[PDB]
Amino acid sequence: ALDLGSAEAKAWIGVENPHRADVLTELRRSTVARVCTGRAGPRPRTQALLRFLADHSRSKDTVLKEVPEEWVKAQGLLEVRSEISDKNLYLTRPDMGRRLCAEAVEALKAQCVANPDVQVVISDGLSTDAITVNYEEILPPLMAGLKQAGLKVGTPFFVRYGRVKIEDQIGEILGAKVVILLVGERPGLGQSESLSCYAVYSPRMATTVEADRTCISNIHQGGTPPVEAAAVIVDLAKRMLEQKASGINMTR
Amino acid sequence: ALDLGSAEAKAWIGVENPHRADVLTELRRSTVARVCTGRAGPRPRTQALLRFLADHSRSKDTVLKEVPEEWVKAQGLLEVRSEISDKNLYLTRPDMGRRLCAEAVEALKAQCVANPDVQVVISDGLSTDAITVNYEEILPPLMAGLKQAGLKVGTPFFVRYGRVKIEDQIGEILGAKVVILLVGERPGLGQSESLSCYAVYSPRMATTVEADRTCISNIHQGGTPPVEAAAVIVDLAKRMLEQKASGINMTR
Amino acid sequence: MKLKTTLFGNVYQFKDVKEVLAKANELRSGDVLAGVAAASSQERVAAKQVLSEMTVADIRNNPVIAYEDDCVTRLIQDDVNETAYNQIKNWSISELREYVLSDETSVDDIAFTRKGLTSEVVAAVAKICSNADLIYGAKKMPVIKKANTTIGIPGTFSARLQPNDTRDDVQSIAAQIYEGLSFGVGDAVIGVNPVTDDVENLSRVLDTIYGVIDKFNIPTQGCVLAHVTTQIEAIRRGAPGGLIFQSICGSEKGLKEFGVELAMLDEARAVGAEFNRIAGENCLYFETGQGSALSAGANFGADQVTMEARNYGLARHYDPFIVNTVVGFIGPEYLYNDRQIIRAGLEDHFMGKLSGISMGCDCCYTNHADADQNLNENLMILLATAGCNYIMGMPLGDDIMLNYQTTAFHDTATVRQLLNLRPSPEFERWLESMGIMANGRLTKRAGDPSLFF
Amino acid sequence: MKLKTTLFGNVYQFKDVKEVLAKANELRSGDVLAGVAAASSQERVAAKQVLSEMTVADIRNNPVIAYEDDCVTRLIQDDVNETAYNQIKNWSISELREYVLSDETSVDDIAFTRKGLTSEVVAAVAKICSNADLIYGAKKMPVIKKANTTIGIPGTFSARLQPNDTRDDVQSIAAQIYEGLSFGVGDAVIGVNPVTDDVENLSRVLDTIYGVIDKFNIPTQGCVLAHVTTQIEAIRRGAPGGLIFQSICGSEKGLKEFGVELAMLDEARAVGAEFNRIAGENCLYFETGQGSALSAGANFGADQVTMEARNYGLARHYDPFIVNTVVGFIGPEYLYNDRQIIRAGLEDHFMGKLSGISMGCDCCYTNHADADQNLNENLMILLATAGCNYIMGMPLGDDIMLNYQTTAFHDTATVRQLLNLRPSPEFERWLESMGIMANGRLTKRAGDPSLFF
Ligand code: B12
Ligand code: B12
Repeated sequence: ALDLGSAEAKAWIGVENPHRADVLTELRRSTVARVCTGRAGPRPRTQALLRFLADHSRSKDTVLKEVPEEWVKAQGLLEVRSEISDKNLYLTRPDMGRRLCAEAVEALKAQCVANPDVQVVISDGLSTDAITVNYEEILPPLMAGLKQAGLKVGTPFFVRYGRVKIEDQIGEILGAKVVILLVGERPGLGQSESLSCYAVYSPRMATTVEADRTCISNIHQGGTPPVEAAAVIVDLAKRMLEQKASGINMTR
Repeated sequence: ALDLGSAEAKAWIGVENPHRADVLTELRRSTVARVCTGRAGPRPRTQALLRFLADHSRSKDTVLKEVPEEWVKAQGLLEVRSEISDKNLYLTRPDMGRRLCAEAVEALKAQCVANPDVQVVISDGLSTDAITVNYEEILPPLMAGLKQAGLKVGTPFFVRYGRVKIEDQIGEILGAKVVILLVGERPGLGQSESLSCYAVYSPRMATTVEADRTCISNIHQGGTPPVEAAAVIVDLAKRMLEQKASGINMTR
Repeated sequence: MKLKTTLFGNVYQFKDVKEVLAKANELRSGDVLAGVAAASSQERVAAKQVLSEMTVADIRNNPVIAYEDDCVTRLIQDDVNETAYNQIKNWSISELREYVLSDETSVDDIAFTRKGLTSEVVAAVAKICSNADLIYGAKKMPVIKKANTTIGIPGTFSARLQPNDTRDDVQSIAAQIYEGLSFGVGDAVIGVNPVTDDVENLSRVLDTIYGVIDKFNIPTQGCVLAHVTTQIEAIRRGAPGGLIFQSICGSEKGLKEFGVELAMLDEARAVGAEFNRIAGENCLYFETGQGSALSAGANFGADQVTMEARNYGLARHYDPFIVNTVVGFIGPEYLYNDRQIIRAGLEDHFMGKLSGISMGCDCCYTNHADADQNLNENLMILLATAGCNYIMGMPLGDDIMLNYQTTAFHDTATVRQLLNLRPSPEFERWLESMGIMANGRLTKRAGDPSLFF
Repeated sequence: MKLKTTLFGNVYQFKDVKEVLAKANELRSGDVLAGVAAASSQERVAAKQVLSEMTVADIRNNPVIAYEDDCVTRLIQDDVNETAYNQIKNWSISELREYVLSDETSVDDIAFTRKGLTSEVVAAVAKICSNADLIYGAKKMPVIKKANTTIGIPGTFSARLQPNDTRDDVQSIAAQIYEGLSFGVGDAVIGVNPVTDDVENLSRVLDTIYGVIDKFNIPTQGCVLAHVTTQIEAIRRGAPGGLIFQSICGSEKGLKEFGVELAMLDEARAVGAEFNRIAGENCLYFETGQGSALSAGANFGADQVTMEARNYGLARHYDPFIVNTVVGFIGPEYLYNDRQIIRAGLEDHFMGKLSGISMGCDCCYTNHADADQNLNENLMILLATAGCNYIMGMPLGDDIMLNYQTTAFHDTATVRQLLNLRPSPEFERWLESMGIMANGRLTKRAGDPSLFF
């Protein structure tokens, strides 16, 4: 008997007559990728196909699912929308996710601090798990590190249904010199808590291209740990204000 | 300078360097199958593909076309209904389309005649165009034919969203000795006006199989003409009542 | 056996083998309509794992309609080689999948092993196979039969000439025949569905087909696809017998719906041996398809994939020259879309080949289903790579009379020249002598029915 | 020219060539999102007919972004052989389609003819092709290039090894490489997408790839798929150069979004010539895909198929070793489901082969699109019959880091053994010497990375 979501199922070696079986364990240890599962002819083995299919059913569910509106409230965040109403419309209309709705603009002017040096924005994006799991490890050392021997920090807020070009509008309205977006990148098959940072110096909707952004991706416990990633993003924000550039316009 | 729906596009011969081009014309004339269009390598010629795709666009529209209910009123027909509400539900539930809804049973027991020798039912089924184009040519000489030199004729009515196994419930409710159903089959590519007749001697929902039915199919102007096909069905209904049998149970 | 498993901490319990067989299916429209489909993707995978852990003996000893109550079940059970079965009875379906797919398993290995299968076990293997599993699995299980042509040899690819007409008009039938032959279609059979089911119409349509066959000395066979009783009568009364056809279903109730008894098919074999113009030892032709048992009320709570496998166990008893599924012939109620019609096509062909029948496919759709001609061309090519024995051929694939779209004459010539496949060797030789084919390829003069005049 | 046809008695009027090109497309979610799609099937077919009546001149003289405004348009227009163009300029697109598909049109015929084409004309042919048209047409248009392997010879099939990791951990990269080679993947390239665009990190990844290459004397290429500027920097400072990669887009504004100037790609050619460990004359690697220009706001009212053709016209100028589209890499906003992803994959490959580049495909999908692994397996086999130059390989197709699903290592071995295709002849030689392959087939001891130890 086997749970396909178990650690034993993940550790399985399916190569049937190994050349060197002690090497096979060390190779399976080194990797999260589905190495060492063997074959039937040129086809996947049955257990490997079954665990693939199980992980896909679970990965499909991480797409649809949404953060509680009260989780954001109990985190002490402003919640604000894009132009998108719901999760079904989010997936088909990227253009609407790159724009704040009319009430979101007015809330940002009402309730957020004007002309910050560094603005931190959190969005669910395409993975709710990415921002739900990682938050308490990334965000408090991010807000401390920008303050502690640093400068004028913005008040952090949540955008529901955000895609990354929305941070150009956020930088324009708030007058922000640096805009940091932490956002859920699209879910992988066995893993859905991967976070990315997108950061841009002094953005403008008319002129800013994607290459002007710096990306820090794969933030999670299987990637770069969210604790030590916060120190990377603080260092990046410091450098961005120093040389007055982001992305491909940065040195070294 | 070509309409793809035109007679010229229908008659087009596309064979490049023909052995005998006068034979090709007669072969094209002999059939409404899409012969003699030639090839490019092993693939269809462009115009033959275009005329295919044009006809398919027209064909898809015919499947979800419906009668006006006021057309059904103007034919002098009772409209009665299956369990299905919409055309989208008809296409996905066969099982609801072969038994009547709860107000349809009470309509048939109040308004239609009891224990006929012959009982004629019309349904749109899968093609509305099949019973709209053909009706004036089918129904008058059929309903005259069963009375004029015959015996006891039933009162004809319309079933919306009907599939052919609904005529077993119609035969049990009305006590009918022969139950004829004229119904739209699947629309083809080039043509959507093909009518079928399905007919049982003395049907019963528990007992009767599909082989107990006689089928006569492809009733339109390009098959068997609806006037002379009406003479075929009356002769078939006479032969049903004589030997007390239909379908595979019939002689010769 | 286990009828339960744990997936992601959740216990998934199933009532019987029949429910496990049903719910392990890839999603299709007819399984939902039968009320037998999985409720979620997780339960589908759980059903797949329970099925894979179930043994060959588990599924053999639980057929979906009982032995006492069903002549098709009896026929399938009684045809089992018990020595082949006893070798494999304690294999899991997982192990049987991996056995079929293995490059160390030869055609002769499967030749004996498949004799210990029943149809339900054949279905169970297909349910835990991916699309590429179904294609590669079928490809390494060739089935070869012989009428006046040999079909199913690896490296070959055949086609039914289907010259149907609204009136059974013999000029329109002949026109479509001359067209098909000019593309190299007709090595499987020249096969007409008639509009009228009577002897003198059957004989006249058979005279038209064999008029062309005899004039040009074509190595092939003719068929008129009426009810088997009418064919037998026509051939007895002296019409040319080629192949003898019957549509079949995977239960006794389904056969009774079709108006067929098993003794009719026994009579068909005996009438073939007395009368028919066939050089080889195979002369029967069956058509099948997912949904037919469901339509008849004759699936008995089983899914349409298991029911369709039982068609192949039935067909195998009679050792036919050809069988094809008719994959999207009925409509969207049973298979809704491109991906459902592809998946069913690959399932049906794999299951046929595993049952040891000469399996082809009518790659087709209807106009009230969510599909187009690009689907037909997708599916025909995938199935050709799986070593599908034959497809249909009609002028651009438009059936003017059965009101659906199948594959073009063009499409067989396309597949052959794309994949370097040949016709039936007897028929290829005829095509080369007519100047229609050289080295597997259509000549300049090909594609032109005027060549015969 | 005519912007106008009558279909079933109704006039269908279009504004410009751009609108005709857009609406002639098969339905996809990207064209609807762009606002450029046909309103119905009737208007789609009307757009197809209007397009097919237009000449090569009509569409060449109307590029979707103007000559003076766009450096990619200038590159495409200035690369035209005008003598080849003047031969074919008065051909209709109908006639050009039938010319491509013709068995009397040889590889040498298309070799001159394609030099008279622009990308918009290449797109125009693809729009009036069926799925089987796209597959057959692409197959009779082989494109052969050479690095340390030769790719694109008919009868062969190559694969990129894609050994990606969340941390660029050199043991996890190596483990995936040893897995991939044991299935015979990597004759196209061993190509890592890195987490950090960084010279120290790039060199360490490249040292790991070429550690395995130099140890076992493998005839293949290494690549690290960072931005082209950081690749060039790392190779200049003395990291092993194999293939040099850039993602490209079909407009100047699209290139600006990616941070790419044309002179970077010139520099990549010159750096490759000075530094790279490549025996043959091709050393560049591009990736493309439908939706990218639309995402960048850089499609300028044009559909994503026409934009993707312009990628290939850009790519052709630099005569790269390999190009692949990344067909379902982005998600459902541009291509929603199985049917759309298949159609786009067949379109992109046909257009690449027609433009005369070494065209492969990442047969792939995302977890927020309506798609599964059976689609990857459907598409990889269809494209392999089309003579697709290469696909990707990952362990069961699971990217742990780019968060999508491509084809397995299994899948390349399946395709090869299904269709009797070989690797690159140099890489096949190496596989045979390693005991991994005999006669095209994986040996018993293949599929096992412990063989290398
Ligand atoms: C999907 C994807 C793309 C898509 C873009 C998606 C779209 N247009 O809708 C395409 C195929 C276009 C693409 C292209 C490139 N990408 Co990319 N991409 C990804 C991927 C897999 C998903 C990112 C995601 O989920 N975003 C979250 C969603 C919610 O945001 P979104 O608004 O819907 O999408 C935006 C961003 O994804 C952004 N984006 C995508 N890639 C990149 C790369 C950089 C450097 C930047 C600044 C932005 C950016 O473009 C979209 C704007 O509409 C990640 C890998 C990962 N695990 O995250 C890599 C990844 C972010 N990309 C990468 C790279 C290098 C590239 C290229 C520069 C490749 C090259 N060498 O030329 C190009 C150019 C990007 C550009 N300047 O526009 C690297 C970034 C490395 C880094 N630390 O800076 C990553 C991390 C993958 C890797 N190789 O490690 N990519
Ligand atoms: C789809 C179809 C089937 C499907 C039925 C499933 C279904 N849901 O319809 C399948 C694949 C099972 C099938 C099988 C056969 N069919 Co059929 N079928 C068709 C088709 C293409 C559609 C008819 C239609 O659209 N009906 C209208 C819709 C609205 O009704 P429905 O409730 O959805 O469908 C019912 C009827 O179609 C009925 N039915 C289907 N076929 C037949 C055949 C006969 C003789 C009878 C009495 C009833 C019948 O079964 C369904 C009840 O659930 C027609 C071709 C045409 N020209 O129309 C042939 C057609 C009706 N069938 C034909 C034949 C001969 C057969 C077979 C007997 C083949 C054989 N020779 O063994 C078998 C057995 C059928 C049986 N006796 O039960 C002939 C009938 C000839 C005649 N006048 O007697 C036709 C006309 C085609 C032809 N060859 O010319 N078929």
